[PDB]
Amino acid sequence: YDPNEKTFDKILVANRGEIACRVIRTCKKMGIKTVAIHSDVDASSVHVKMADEAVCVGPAPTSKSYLNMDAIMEAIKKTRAQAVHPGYGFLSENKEFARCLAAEDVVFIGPDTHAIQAMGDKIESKLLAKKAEVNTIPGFDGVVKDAEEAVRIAREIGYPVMIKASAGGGGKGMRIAWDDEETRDGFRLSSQEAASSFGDDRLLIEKFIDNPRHIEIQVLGDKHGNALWLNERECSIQRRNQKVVEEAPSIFLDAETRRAMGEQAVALARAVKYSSAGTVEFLVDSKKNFYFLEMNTRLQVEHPVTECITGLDLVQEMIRVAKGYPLRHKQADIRINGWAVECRVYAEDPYKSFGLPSIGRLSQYQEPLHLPGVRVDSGIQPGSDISIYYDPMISKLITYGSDRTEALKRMADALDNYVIRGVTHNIALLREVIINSRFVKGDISTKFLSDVYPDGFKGHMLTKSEKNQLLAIASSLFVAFQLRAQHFQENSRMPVIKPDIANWELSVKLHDKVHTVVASNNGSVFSVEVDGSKLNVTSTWNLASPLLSVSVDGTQRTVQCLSREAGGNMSIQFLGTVYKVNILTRLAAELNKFMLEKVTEDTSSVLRSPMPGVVVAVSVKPGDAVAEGQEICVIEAMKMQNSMTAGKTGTVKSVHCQAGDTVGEGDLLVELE
Amino acid sequence: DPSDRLVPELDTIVPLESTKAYNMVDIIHSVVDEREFFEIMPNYAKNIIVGFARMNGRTVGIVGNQPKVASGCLDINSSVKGARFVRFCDAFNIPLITFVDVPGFLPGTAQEYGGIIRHGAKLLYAFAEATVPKVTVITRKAYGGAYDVMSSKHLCGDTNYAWPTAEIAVMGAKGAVEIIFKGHENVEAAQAEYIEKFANPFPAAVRGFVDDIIQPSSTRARICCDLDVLASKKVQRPWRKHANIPL
Amino acid sequence: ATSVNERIENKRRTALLGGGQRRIDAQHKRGKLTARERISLLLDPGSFVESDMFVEHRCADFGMAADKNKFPGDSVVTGRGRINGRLVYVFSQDFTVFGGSLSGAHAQKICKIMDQAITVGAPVIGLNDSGGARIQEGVESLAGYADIFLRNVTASGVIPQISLIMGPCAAAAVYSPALTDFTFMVKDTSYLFITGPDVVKSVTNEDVTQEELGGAKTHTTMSGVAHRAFENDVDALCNLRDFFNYLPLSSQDPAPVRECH
Ligand SMILES: CCC(=O)SCCNC(=O)CCNC(=O)[C@H](O)C(C)(C)COP(=O)(O)OP(=O)(O)OC[C@H]1O[C@@H](n2cnc3c(N)ncnc32)[C@H](O)[C@@H]1OP(=O)(O)O
Ligand SMILES: Nc1ncnc2c1ncn2[C@@H]1O[C@H](COP(=O)(O)OP(=O)(O)OP(=O)(O)O)[C@@H](O)[C@H]1O
Ligand SMILES: [Mg+2]
Repeated sequence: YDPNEKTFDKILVANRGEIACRVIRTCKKMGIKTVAIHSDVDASSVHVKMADEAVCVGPAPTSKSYLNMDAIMEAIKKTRAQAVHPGYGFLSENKEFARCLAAEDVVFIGPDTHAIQAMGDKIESKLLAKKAEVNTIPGFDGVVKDAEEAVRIAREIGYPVMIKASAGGGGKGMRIAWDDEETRDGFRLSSQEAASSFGDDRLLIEKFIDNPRHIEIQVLGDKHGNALWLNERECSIQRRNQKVVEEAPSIFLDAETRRAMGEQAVALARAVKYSSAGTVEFLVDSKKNFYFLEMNTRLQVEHPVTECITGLDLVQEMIRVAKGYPLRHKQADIRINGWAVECRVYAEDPYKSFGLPSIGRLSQYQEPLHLPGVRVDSGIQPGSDISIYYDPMISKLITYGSDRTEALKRMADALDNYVIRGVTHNIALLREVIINSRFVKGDISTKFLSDVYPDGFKGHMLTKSEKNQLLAIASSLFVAFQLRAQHFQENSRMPVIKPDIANWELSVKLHDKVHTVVASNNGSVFSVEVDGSKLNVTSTWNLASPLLSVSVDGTQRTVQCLSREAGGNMSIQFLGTVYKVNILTRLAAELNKFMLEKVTEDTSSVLRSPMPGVVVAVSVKPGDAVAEGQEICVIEAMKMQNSMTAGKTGTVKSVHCQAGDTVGEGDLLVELE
Repeated sequence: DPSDRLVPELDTIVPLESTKAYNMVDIIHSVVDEREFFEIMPNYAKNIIVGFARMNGRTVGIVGNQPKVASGCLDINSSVKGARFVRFCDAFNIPLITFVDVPGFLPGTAQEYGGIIRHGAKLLYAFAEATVPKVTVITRKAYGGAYDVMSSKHLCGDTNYAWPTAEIAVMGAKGAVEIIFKGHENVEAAQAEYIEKFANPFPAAVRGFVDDIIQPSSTRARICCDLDVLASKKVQRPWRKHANIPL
Repeated sequence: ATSVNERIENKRRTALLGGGQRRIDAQHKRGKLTARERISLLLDPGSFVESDMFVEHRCADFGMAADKNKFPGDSVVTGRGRINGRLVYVFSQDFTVFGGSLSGAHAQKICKIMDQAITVGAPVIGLNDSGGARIQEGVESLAGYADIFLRNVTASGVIPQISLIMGPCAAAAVYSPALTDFTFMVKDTSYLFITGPDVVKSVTNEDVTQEELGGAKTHTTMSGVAHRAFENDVDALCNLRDFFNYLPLSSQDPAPVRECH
């Protein structure tokens, strides 16, 4: 960060989200004026406020706002933008975009067009890698065009076969087969889906390495040919072939393999004439054999984690390289300083398909920035709306420490002290992963989510001691609320006689079991008796703060009381997982034994439209059975869409709420059986 | 729960265009202590919201317009739902907080034949007769006589605020244009000049009908301050056995 | 030149004539009297004392400051009088001037009369012939309505309040008659609806005219807003005098006692 060094005066960020905030931060530190593009929806986003000035691009959709090169170029021309940073995604690898920039005067902060087109296509990337005398996955050179050719390739390369659609990415267009019949049917399905997804229709057979470790080498190149490999990183933890948990210092890999992979990456970068920052992904088998897989020609999403170990600012180096300065660092200077771990916080339900993109507006948002060794890359502020047009990103949480154990402990504490209210996040999945025995030991692969959780994510399985602690904390919170309810101010007309109850006898119904708890108070210390076990719970008992810290028998636990009702229901977050309990007094439970269960099947056979409007979406078809509270149709009125549902399991007799129908209020839409 | 807690999530809860609706219960939850709200009649006449909450530990009654249901328009059921709640809050010394976003009264022949005038006058009377502290915040639209009904400053209201998205007017800018400039019959710039000086809270602010144009994130704190100042409010009214409410 | 006296007399003759002879002819052709004729019929002969004859509106927008838009009195005649010897306060809305739309000065005059009535302890009788709220006046007009509203709620149970709708009434000009104790209407000429029929067609899409949407028949048979409907203006005013004979002048006074035979 040398102010004397005269780099570009103005930079335009051609991306949205946390990456825009990152670029704006490093530009403000390094001194460059920054102009930020934004759509109409994100007119109040974080990066707009962070930027010196902003220029709207247009409509909400990404294909029309950030993918519109003409709007980008007119924004550049109007504001006298000197440099541009595309971040990752959108026009990061756009050839015609960079052509227009080189046409007018505009410099591109990134690699040249030749490297972009060389590494864009997978087949030619593999061909160059073969020319680069680097280790590659076993496969047939060329594009498979017929099923017989595919099964023959399966013959020579072995039964483990993977079809990959050329170009594109994001865990799409890849099918795994093990048999010749599997080879051919995967081939025909891949050929069918390539046009729908990518349109290249070019298909590649490759050998599938068993339980690969997805290592990555960050590479920094300048215009003078100096290529540096900045350590490594591991991204084995994936779902839907997408990275979720990301470790900067690889634990499986050792110094010799690190040096070999770095040398190979530098050699290939020199072969491609890559004169910017990028990454090279490698797959390492059990026998420490690494095979090339793709080279990213953009700023990697998980760049920050290695920034914790190297101590370098990658974006600043990219800007300096774009200026033309030679690299100010040598191969010897870079070192592994500590340990760093990253978790990508998404707005998706981890209980369904390991993350289902959700939407909503954040009523509460607090990052755990006060905890030691915590960095939070986020483009989220309280009130931000999670839309369907954008990647459902929330943030990226990074912890650094002396060693792996300290970093994992700091990640656990940060995740426990992280407040998100308004959507469904995957914090529970992250915390449950980081405390797994296999992850701590280091025996991880690309199938960690699948093999560890074959049935899918189910939450934290709490043990007997943890169950006792949870019950004690819940009972103490209940008694604290009851005691706070008695602190009225003095009336002086009808004096209040505070009850002198000494012990509270409660029934707590966690999951399905019912536990008898006896609680007593002696000030700030609650003595709890759960099924024989005796515990002490102490805290400040601040009932209004979102985060409550309680010490139970010495062990310190941070919990959040998400929901509380007068009926006894309490939804409380413990160790990442949200548990539902029902605390009643003993007499209340004894009397509740008489209350009869209300069956909630309902009928809702004749369901009516809420308000008059056009039905945008129909989730049912005649002859299709529905469930209780199952979505029926989404109708817009005053361009406000409401998704009205059914009430009981019943086959649809007829859908009167077809798409485009302007059904009025209280009109028959779907008949149930 | 601190009485000066900020609520930044309200800074953009109101959509900038006037066609989308929003949930005002979200604003109510954001403002009140511990986000705890006891709603009264939550399934009947859902275009108005009434309930009990606490501010700085003191019980408060809350009335608001729901732009989700019927676009926030007032009708018979909502008026009679709000009137008696306001009367009960007044009778037992409970401060009132009002959130105002109402385009007017629901039109139709059924409303006219049901006696919408009497039931609207019920709510107007209920707000006018209140002698307890009253705080009002306008989030967007306040059009026509509805603005008079929903706890105006002119009904002996104590403190009134307006969000930067507020709009106080006799009617919508469009119909006002066709009714004022009917003769000119050329509105291409007339509408532009009308909406540039009247389609904003300035006409109400410069006449002192609202005490301030506050930011949404500073709502709760402001209200708390008022509830600490207006606790000792006392007014005197002419003697009567009882008043003849339009029951 | 002593032009002050001639100015005073010209202002008097302009106020007494409302807003023009042609508009008075149009009003009479509709079958409706003017405000001053209504007051003359309602009150005892030679007992009307008028207040705020020269008050003018302060609006200076949309060409409302021109001399052609300066009518003294401002579409309302307010004052006090006596019925059968008993004091009463009265206001009558003039449909001639800007269609009887209520501006700031209109509200000030009405509130002034109501304040004197609440101070002395005498009833208020109001004849409504307003075409809504003066749009040019802006939010000021709205404010005025609210002021009147408040005083109504303040006067409920203290002094009797009577309303007679003798012409069209729309927008927010409907709440004040509803806040008063008794409401009467005139058949075939008086209307009462929050929203006009054109907007009803625009929004909820049905054909209805003013007569069955806000007419005296509708509001005296199937809505319960009005209490009685009278044949025409003269009959309405005579029956209003007869009815006013019944009520006391304030909640402090006991029930009136007449001579019995
Ligand atoms: C969302 C909130 C809302 O809905 S705001 C509603 C306010 N809009 C209005 O139009 C006020 C309601 N008034 C009316 O609907 C009509 O005037 C009613 C009451 C039906 C009268 O019927 P009608 O006998 O046909 O009137 P008219 O045309 O013969 O009289 C014409 C004179 O009256 C005037 N007038 C009328 N309304 C207004 C008004 N709102 N603001 C200002 N002036 C008004 C006209 O300017 C016209 O003036 P002039 O007396 O001829 O000089
Ligand atoms: N040859 C292979 N052997 C074993 N596993 C493989 C092989 N090719 C792909 N995979 C698996 O598929 C995942 C996706 O790989 P890859 O990086 O090619 O995907 P992508 O969707 O093209 O990525 P990107 O978004 O970076 O373009 C890898 O992380 C790995 O788990
Ligand atoms: Mg990849």
